[PDB]
Amino acid sequence: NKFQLTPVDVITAIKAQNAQVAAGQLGGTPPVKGQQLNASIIAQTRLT
Amino acid sequence: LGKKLLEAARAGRDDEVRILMANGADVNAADVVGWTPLHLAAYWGHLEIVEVLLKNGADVNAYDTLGSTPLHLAAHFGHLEIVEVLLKNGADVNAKDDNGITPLHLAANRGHLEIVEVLLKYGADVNAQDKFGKTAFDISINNGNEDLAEILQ
Amino acid sequence: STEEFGKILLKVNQDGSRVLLRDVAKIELGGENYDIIAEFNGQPASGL
Repeated sequence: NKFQLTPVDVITAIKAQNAQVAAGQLGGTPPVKGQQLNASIIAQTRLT
Repeated sequence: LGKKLLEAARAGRDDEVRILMANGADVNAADVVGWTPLHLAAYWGHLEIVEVLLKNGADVNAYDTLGSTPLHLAAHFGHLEIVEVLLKNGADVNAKDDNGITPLHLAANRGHLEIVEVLLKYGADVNAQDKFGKTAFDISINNGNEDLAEILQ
Repeated sequence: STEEFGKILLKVNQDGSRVLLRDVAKIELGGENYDIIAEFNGQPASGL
């Protein structure tokens, strides 16, 4: 209450900041020919 | 009486349609949505039944409960020969349905270039707007139909 | 069809000009994924 927050805000923040987020790949198919590197992009992963 | 003819026109039964009118069936009979035998023949693409129906005094400008005519249907579904026959027999080329949609709008939307030309030949208002202010040209631009866009200029 | 997807309306500008999907993207039929490419005796192919 001091910060005008509720459990709704707590839940929303946890769901946003403790999550697995899909990204993609560098040089993924279909590529520009001449691409020399293909690598997965890792974005947000769950807290620990 | 007319129900027999409405079905026979739909099924495309040339003989049946003749026999039913030799017996004096109403040629402007309407079904539950206001479609006449000429509507059905135009929709399903039965040119012979269209001709034989018009010869017997079919109302060529009949409109259904939403205001669409057989010319709307024939133009919409790419039935070139039926469009010509209808127009030859006095079909309102600028007929608007309840939405303000004309046969040119419908032909334009489906990219029936040949049918568009026939409609313009018979005096279709290229600047006619539907309820949303759209012309056949607006439709051709939105659809990206280059061939049609130039024909409308 | 690609034609129908291309004319998906994204927004209308204040001048009334329309932004369609084909104005921000190329629209084509293409593989669900592009990872597998097969050849039969050196010639392009598919298979099961």
